[PDB]
Amino acid sequence: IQMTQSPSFVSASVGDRVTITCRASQGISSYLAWYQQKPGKAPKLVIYAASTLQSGVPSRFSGSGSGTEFTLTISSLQPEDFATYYCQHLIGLRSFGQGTKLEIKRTVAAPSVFIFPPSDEQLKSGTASVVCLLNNFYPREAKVQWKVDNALQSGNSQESVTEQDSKDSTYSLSSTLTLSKADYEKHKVYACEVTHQGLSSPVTKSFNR
Amino acid sequence: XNLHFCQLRCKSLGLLGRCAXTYCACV
Amino acid sequence: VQLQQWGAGLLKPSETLSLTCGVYGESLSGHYWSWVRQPPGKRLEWIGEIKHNGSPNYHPSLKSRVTISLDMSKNQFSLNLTSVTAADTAVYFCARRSNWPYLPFDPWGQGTLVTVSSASTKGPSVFPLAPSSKSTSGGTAALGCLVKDYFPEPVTVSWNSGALTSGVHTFPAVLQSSGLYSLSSVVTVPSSSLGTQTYICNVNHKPSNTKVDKKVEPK
Amino acid sequence: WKEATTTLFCASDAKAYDTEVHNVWATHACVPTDPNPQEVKLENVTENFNMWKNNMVEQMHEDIISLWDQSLKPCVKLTGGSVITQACPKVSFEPIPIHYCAPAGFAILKCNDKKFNGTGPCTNVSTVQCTHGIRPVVSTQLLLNGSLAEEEIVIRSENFTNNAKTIIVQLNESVVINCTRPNNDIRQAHCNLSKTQWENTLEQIAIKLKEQFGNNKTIIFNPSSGGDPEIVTHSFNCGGEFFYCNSTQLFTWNDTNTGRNITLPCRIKQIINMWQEVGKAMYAPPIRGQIRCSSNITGLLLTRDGGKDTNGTEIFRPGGGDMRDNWRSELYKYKVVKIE
Ligand SMILES: *[C@@H]1O[C@H](CO)[C@@H](O)[C@H](O)[C@H]1NC(C)=O
Ligand SMILES: *[C@@H]1O[C@H](CO)[C@@H](O)[C@H](O)[C@H]1NC(C)=O
Ligand SMILES: *[C@@H]1O[C@H](CO)[C@@H](O)[C@H](O)[C@H]1NC(C)=O
Ligand SMILES: *[C@@H]1O[C@H](CO)[C@@H](O)[C@H](O)[C@H]1NC(C)=O
Ligand SMILES: *[C@@H]1O[C@H](CO)[C@@H](O)[C@H](O)[C@H]1NC(C)=O
Ligand SMILES: *[C@@H]1O[C@H](CO)[C@@H](O)[C@H](O)[C@H]1NC(C)=O
Ligand SMILES: *[C@@H]1O[C@H](CO)[C@@H](O)[C@H](O)[C@H]1NC(C)=O
Ligand SMILES: *[C@@H]1O[C@H](CO)[C@@H](O)[C@H](O)[C@H]1NC(C)=O
Repeated sequence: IQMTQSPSFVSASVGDRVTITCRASQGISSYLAWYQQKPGKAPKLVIYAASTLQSGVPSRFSGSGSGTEFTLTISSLQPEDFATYYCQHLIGLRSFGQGTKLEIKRTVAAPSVFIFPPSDEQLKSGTASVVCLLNNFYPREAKVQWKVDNALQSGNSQESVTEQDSKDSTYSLSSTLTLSKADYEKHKVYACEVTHQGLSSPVTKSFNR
Repeated sequence: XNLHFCQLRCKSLGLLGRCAXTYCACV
Repeated sequence: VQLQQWGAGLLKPSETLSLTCGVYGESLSGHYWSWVRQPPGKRLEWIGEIKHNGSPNYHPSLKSRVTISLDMSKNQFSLNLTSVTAADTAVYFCARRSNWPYLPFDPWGQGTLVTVSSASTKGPSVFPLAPSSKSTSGGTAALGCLVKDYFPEPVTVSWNSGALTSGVHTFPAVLQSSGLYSLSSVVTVPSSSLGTQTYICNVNHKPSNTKVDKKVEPK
Repeated sequence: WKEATTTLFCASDAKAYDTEVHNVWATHACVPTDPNPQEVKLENVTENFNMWKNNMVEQMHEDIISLWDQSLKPCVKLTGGSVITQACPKVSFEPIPIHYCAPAGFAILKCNDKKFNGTGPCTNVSTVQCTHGIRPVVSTQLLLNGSLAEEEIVIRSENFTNNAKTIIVQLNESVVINCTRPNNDIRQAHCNLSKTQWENTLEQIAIKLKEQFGNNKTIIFNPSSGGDPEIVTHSFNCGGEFFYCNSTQLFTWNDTNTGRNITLPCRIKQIINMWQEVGKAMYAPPIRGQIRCSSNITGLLLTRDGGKDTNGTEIFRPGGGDMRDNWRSELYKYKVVKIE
């Protein structure tokens, strides 16, 4: 049995109504619950038997469905409502949906870009890390490319992205390019190129070793 | 069950037929 | 009712995972008790569920390796998993079962991070991410700390012992090809403050009892 | 609180990992339970029951039908001129206990009377929430793996005076029966049971029979009068294989020593008349290896020859076919009511 949701990462504003769906590969009669989970913490029961609210859960929540089509609805999102929601078959293998992450919608916002050269302390060790920072941007999707002496660099670079920043609903992302000391010291120009919906065109930051 | 064929079969044993659920039984 | 969990979370392959879940505020009697795990970046997965009778109820993907049990004298229950591999890396949760006998899971334990790798515990190296006058975005400079090569997670990072909070971003750790984690923490501050204000990132990795403070100065 | 009708929640402690179909089906269709009944006696209450008019039986019947249909797939099936073919893998098959739970606002009633015949007033009534685990054994003539009568042997009928009504005999003592298709004719099988134990069983049933129909009556058991092989023989499913056992030796007895065990000759058939609906199904050949089941005979289903014409004599033959009587044999003490 398979749980299939609406294709998550959904973005919605506070005050908005939102509905996410769960589709089972075979029929199930109210053997269903919905959970809300925020990062780093355990899930909380919101609804079970498809349509029954767990006690303490606010009335703006509701759920319906039976068989293969199920629904979780929030009549009016509050800041506290933003989270990842899972559906779950309550019997059989007690399997979960893949989850629907519910993010806050806001205006497009271009990233501010900063580049940081490797420390002298770190080069002694045999590795050089170049860090490219995109601070406070929206939406979450952004493309970051590394260039050394005008050569696009191998996907060896690694990215990390924050959860939406509190208060302002933006994201931040770091990309780190790692080289050996020998490799680093044979090239001169180092650049990271950032592409994002908030830029009229791609922005480039660089320095010379 | 087929009652008619059940009846058609049992009489040939000297017997009446009736359904036992989805099965033919001779009486 | 509250569920508290304990147990060792850093394991090597072929070892046995042994976690325990204590129940406070309610008795085990007439109640189901279950374990659920959540691999990194993935969905929740049911592991198994138990009853006072003694009937053990497991998931098929874990039958020969898993044991779930009640410690009736302590109102505790436990999960055993033998011959663990890297694929068992996940946050493991315990959870009480609501009745009707409609289910399911409420309340929940706080979860235990379990990491399976052959990598040995190591404290982090901290490098500065120095601010420069190339990095003054309209009177705002950026600086940070590179926290590299530690294992396992997690680390905590603060700035100036908790006095610096605005503009702080601590990125999710990434797993390097070395089997070690790496992380950056950055902060934006006024450029004018660089010459008259100290900036130190405080980094803590309890698994190897390492606490590092690194001042970040301009160049 | 009058009897009402509504969809029920079945129950099973069935394990999720057991690849056996009953466990597999019960996990996806049923709830864990209980975790407690946990107690509900009703003081000074007398209630009329009717095991023969119980919506629970019909509903249960639908659950066991769905189970087989999902679990034991024939290669070919013919019903109403329509032909179905599908994959027909061999499966592991062994009836797990199944409970039946009433939904919200409802509650289940249990008859605890010692002599209780299945119809009429019960003086030792009690409530609960679910019936105890019933193994959904599909069989004719003999009832297997059921619940025993607490005191004496008990016989029940919708109308004892109606020869068309099935008589359900509930034993109070089990008779073990061993059925085997030996390792290495692959469709030939047999069952063994104690000859003396069975004779004693027949004797005690016969005693209860004389009590109901007249002590002047002579009691006779005779073989099936005929029909489908499924009801002429004692049939059952063992290990996914369909067994058809000659019960002539079991049902030839009169009042007016040879052999320690009774041995019944049996056959494994690929082609069967279906119990779920009118039709025939073809299954794949029997699995390899030793095939064996040890079961408790806990009851019997009998029909009685009418007559007349000479009278003074009562003739009984093995029956069954309608599996609702099988479920009734366990659900007879229960009814569902609406709380109002
Ligand atoms: C699990 O394995 C450990 C290993 O010594 C053992 O002590 C323990 O009793 C086992 N069972 C549980 C529930 O921890
Ligand atoms: C079972 O019933 C018989 C009569 O049918 C009776 O003699 C016997 O005592 C009963 N069983 C027990 C354990 O008393
Ligand atoms: C069962 O016993 C009751 C009690 O008198 C009786 O009324 C009823 O007719 C009996 N059931 C029959 C004869 O089928
Ligand atoms: C039982 O059947 C007989 C005939 O077989 C009939 O005379 C009698 O009224 C029936 N009793 C009922 C239906 O209670
Ligand atoms: C039937 O088999 C059981 C074990 O399966 C055995 O103990 C018993 O003696 C057997 N009965 C006969 C009559 O051989
Ligand atoms: C059942 O067995 C008896 C004797 O064991 C035999 O006479 C009878 O023909 C058998 N039934 C058949 C072959 O249908
Ligand atoms: C009755 O139960 C026994 C043991 O659990 C099993 O071997 C046998 O096959 C069962 N009988 C039927 C008809 O399912
Ligand atoms: C068969 O009966 C014996 C005692 O009569 C009991 O111990 C056993 O559990 C029964 N088998 C089943 C499958 O219920």
